[PDB]
Amino acid sequence: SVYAWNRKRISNCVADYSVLYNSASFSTFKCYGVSPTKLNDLCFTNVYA
Amino acid sequence: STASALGKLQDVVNQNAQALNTLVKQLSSNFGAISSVLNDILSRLDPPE
Repeated sequence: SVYAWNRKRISNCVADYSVLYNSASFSTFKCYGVSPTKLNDLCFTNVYA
Repeated sequence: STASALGKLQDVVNQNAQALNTLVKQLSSNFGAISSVLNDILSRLDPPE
């Protein structure tokens, strides 16, 4: 729901963001602190969705 | 026997060492940026920002 946004923790995985990048199914695809095409080079832990 | 007889020389050495130490420590300030390390911000964003 709008005021009860679902929260998910993602960790201990390998995921390709290029399949997310090239996909046109997303009307808005906008990042803030990371370049979308650099997401497969450096990496982090404890992803929140 | 008596120590602290050579004051001025020690003061000179301490002043120089302190200047170098604060100069080195200044390398760890964001100065208003997003990070204090340069390789990361190279490998985290696009040229425009």
